[PDB]
Amino acid sequence: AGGVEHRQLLDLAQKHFSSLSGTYVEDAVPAFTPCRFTGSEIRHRDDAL
Amino acid sequence: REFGHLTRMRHVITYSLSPFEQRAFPHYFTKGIPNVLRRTRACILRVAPPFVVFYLVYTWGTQEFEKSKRK
Repeated sequence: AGGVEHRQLLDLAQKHFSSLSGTYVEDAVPAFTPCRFTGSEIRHRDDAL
Repeated sequence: REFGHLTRMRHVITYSLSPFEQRAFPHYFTKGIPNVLRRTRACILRVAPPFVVFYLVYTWGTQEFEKSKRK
């Protein structure tokens, strides 16, 4: 962001960021396993604070 | 004597779960039976022998009131 031109940013990306391999090693895909909510409580007792 | 004025305590942590997150009966007759067999084995020899003495006095007492009569 700021004073940049998109055409120049794209050319620098092709020159410096094209040695990254684009298909996953042994092409195993990620998938987000969801995370559950639990109603509960934790109490840290310290009277010198 | 109200809640934030009772004692002084440091470094202890409490973890608790909501009542709607829990089962009502996790274990009822698979821990309820062997735990009362532990609590019964701990009390019996302090509580029972005085009442075995009331039994042997009741049985002897109501046996010298019958034979006082009719020979």
